[PDB]
Amino acid sequence: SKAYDVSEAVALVKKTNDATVEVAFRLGPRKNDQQIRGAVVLPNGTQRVLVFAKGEKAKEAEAAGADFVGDTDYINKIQQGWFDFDVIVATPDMMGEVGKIGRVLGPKGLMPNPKTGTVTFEVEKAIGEIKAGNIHVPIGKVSFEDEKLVENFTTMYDTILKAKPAAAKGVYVKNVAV
Amino acid sequence: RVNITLACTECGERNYISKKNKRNNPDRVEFKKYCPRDKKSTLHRET
Amino acid sequence: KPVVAIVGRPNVGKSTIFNRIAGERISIVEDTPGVTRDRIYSSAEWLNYDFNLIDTGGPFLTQIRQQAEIAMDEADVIIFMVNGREGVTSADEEVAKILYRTKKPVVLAVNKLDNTEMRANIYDFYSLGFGEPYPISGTHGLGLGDLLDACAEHFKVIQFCLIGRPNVGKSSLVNAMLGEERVIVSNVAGTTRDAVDTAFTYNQQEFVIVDTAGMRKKGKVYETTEKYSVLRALKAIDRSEVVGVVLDGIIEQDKRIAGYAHEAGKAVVIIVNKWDAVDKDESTMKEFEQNIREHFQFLDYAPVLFMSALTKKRIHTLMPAIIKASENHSLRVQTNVLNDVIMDAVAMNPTPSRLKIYYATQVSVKPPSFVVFVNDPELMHFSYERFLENRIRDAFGFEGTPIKIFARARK
RNA sequence: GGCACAAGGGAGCUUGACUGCGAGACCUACAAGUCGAGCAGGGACGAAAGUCGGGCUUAGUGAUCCGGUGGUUCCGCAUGGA
RNA sequence: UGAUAUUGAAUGUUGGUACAGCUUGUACAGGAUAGGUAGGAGCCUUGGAAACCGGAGCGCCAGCUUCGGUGGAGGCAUCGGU
RNA sequence: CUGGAAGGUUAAGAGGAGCCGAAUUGAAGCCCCAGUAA
Ligand SMILES: Nc1nc2c(ncn2[C@@H]2O[C@H](COP(=O)(O)OP(=O)(O)NP(=O)(O)O)[C@@H](O)[C@H]2O)c(=O)[nH]1
Ligand SMILES: Nc1nc2c(ncn2[C@@H]2O[C@H](COP(=O)(O)OP(=O)(O)NP(=O)(O)O)[C@@H](O)[C@H]2O)c(=O)[nH]1
Repeated sequence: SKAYDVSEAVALVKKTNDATVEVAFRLGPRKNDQQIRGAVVLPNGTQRVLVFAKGEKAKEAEAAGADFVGDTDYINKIQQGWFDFDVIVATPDMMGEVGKIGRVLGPKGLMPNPKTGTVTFEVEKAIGEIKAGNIHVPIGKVSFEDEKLVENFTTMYDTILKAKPAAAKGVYVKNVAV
Repeated sequence: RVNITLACTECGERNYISKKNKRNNPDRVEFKKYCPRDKKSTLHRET
Repeated sequence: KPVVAIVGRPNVGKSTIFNRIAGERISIVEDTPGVTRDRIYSSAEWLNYDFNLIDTGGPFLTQIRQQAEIAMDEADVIIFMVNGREGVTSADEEVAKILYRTKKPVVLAVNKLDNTEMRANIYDFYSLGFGEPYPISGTHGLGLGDLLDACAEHFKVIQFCLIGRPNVGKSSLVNAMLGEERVIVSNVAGTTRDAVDTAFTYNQQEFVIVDTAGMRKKGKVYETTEKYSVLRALKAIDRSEVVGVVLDGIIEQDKRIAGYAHEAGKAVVIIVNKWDAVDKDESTMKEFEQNIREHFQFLDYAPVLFMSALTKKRIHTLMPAIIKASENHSLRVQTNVLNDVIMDAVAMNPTPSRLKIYYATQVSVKPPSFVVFVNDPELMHFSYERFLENRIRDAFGFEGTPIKIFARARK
């Protein structure tokens, strides 16, 4: 019945366990025009990112920490197989070509789309930062200390609010479930 | 006879408008001429 | 022949596309509420191929959506429009749920992309798990070639109209005629929005009925271009030759509604509805019979018919009435016989400074029309013109149709 | 008003049957309105130079105040955006 | 010719809101045949957990959701993918 | 014009088998009841 505080819930989701502390947030479609879906680099913070870099952009992609780049087309290797691993990003030139292949990325949630900051010319800066109207966000672990998830939820809430959606009218906040 | 518009393939916009007979040519024809935007001639098809 | 249908959500350029395929009958505005409210048919042409087209809609929402499901099944291939600018919405999956259980072919389309730079952002549209999206634009004719082929891949008489004022029962009238649920009926005025075609055969004879959603007062039409729908009624009148008028068992606008039809040179028939509502006993019909005769005198040839949609009485007599008006509206006469009687009229009325009559002949047969060769075109009097009119309408039938009369000079 | 050097026929694909653009006839009231010089960009059997079409004018009513939809290195009333 | 302030007092008839608590989504899988967000970090236990027999809602008229004492520290097994 | 459903038809069809049309459904209208004559 009682709404706890932020300084209490970080110390208490220690006790709700090495598990991962995640946050749900009910948003306030009618408002799809100014919907609230997104990604931001995190403060208090293993992935396997595979890139689709084209041209010279592969040359800076092999030194940042990526596992496999490609031989400029391995979607034929993606056809009939392809246990995908963690994250797929791309570049704004071959995205259309990969896209015209079908929904091998539709119901699997890895389709490159430049609304998320994942399809850009800065592939070296993109590898290094990734490593019904609702958003899910993993802010961290159980084993993090009490001062880590406070900055993590603060950064994510300031990101949500920094993004005060248009048609701001009416309540924006409905629920925080830590 | 009916009226027909031609569409660019490379550039991708309507450029030429003309007329053809349905019966004599029941299929879609490949016309080849200039697309001004491309600064270069490209194939055209009708919609 | 193959039948194609388009479904979707409010604001997806559907009616717009349908119009761009062929014609502009479909009403087009910019707002959430104003959408096509029911099925409508047409014809198309794409190579040897010649399929049709079914247009659907996005208060009362259950009915139209149900009507859309009716279309859904009896269709051959499915066109599923969706917007491109704002990505994926809740309503998209909502409709996708029924599409998944709809064991029919699906071709997806993406609108609102009218420039090359906007052609992208299609990868995101891979959720449906359907085939390849093909962009299209409404303002411009972009990307339609790929779409049509996408459809062609799976691809293998008289007309009369009914008009009136809103909230009279005109929609109930039609559906009952066919005996089929075809158009939406509601107790609120102006439920229907735009004209709907319906083709059917009666007694080895095919017919085409049309609705016009009723019309309010001419000063009463101040809305978000709902005149844009009113004009569609006007075009419909031009399309067909016979008009039936429906009054509920009299207001001057009903006379004004009959105004456009009479001047149009189109046969017009008087019909009443809801006869069950009023008292129904001996000699009741006379009161209305002379009231309409007294009110309406600039028309006389219109026969009077009685029907009640709810109880479905006398509805059979309505159709035949229409056929009789037809040939009357398309009938020529022997010029010898016509001029044979013109003089008898002048013999009995030798008081036309004096007009002279020499000749009269039928020219326009589409609508009973003729021309008289007189000495002085100015010397006439409209009453005398009204005199020669009745005489001819009494020599022969010419009933249920108007007559236009012309008077050329001697020359 | 043509005598084939403008009614046959492989290829040359093919409505440049185009995007830029301009000296004279007109009617000469002009506006308007029309018809035909002259030229960069490859764009052709093309090789020597031939290309803005169905070889008499005869049309898609007036093509417009017909824009309400769209690209904007143009303005934006105190400074940013709208 | 319908709304709204004068316009106040109690009966029952109901509604609409919100707030809790309980319950609901059988589907082409998975001990059957369930809506948008993590592959565990098992429960011993209990109208049966094998079989075992009530109760609706029901049923997708299939066969389930738990209120759930016999066998019962036995049981399915977090666990996999018509 | 008035009821009371009986007598069937169901009506173009909606549907269609063989070969244009099976079966099978299908409002009215025909008193199929008189009173009524406006
Ligand atoms: N910018 C832009 N606007 C478009 C395009 N196509 C349609 N629209 C706009 O979208 C409006 C909605 O289209 P409309 O056909 O009226 O939709 P509707 O009649 O409600 N039927 P439905 O909602 O199912 O599509 C149009 O009035 C037009 O202004 C397009 O390609 N680009
Ligand atoms: N009692 C009675 N009611 C009728 C009759 N015909 C129609 N109605 C009712 O009168 C209302 C009018 O419905 P509707 O057919 O939409 O009339 P409309 O509005 O004039 N047609 P539209 O919707 O196209 O504008 C409905 O509630 C209908 O049930 C009739 O003969 N008798």
